[PDB]
Amino acid sequence: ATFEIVNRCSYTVWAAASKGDAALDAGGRQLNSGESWTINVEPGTKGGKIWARTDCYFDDSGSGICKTGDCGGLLRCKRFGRPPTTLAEFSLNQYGKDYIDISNIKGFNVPMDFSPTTRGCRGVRCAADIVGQCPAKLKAPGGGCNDACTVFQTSEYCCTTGKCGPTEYSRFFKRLCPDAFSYVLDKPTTVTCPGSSNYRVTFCPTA
Repeated sequence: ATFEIVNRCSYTVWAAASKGDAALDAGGRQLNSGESWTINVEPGTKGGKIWARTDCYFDDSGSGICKTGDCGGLLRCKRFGRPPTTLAEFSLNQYGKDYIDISNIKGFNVPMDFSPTTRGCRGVRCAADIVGQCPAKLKAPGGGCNDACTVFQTSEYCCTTGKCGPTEYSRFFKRLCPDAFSYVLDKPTTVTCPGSSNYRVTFCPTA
């Protein structure tokens, strides 16, 4: 499957793509404002994620640091990123269908649109100014708006037992972005697409 990752932000982002235990394609790349990076994701990939990282520094060997979404200091991500990270999540060719969503469960750093480039389903978007409106206690000093589980580490926010409800914090993410997961047990906003669809992830789709 092809994913075109487009940076429409006015600032540079370092895109990342991983399935948690391995990189997807090269795993990461710098995208200056307006740049597009096309990756190939193997059919059948389950639990893949794409995210943006901000304010990165990398040396000649691809080792460094990012203020949001750092994946163990690598330019080329092999693992998931450090919150806060708005996430494009996908599972491909699962009994003939693809499943996509946007999640704020690990916080939000950059606005995103995640849409198919092929026929048969709608896209999802979370483009509200969550960082600007972020509740004081969730603001991340390095940038972004943390989820409550990251900040407070309680069974209720992290849904540790699988018995949690919405919270004042999850409702904030849900109010600004109804089409994104706001907590682990949120009413799913997953979209079913035809198996083997192709996609585009756009950072800052509106600004």
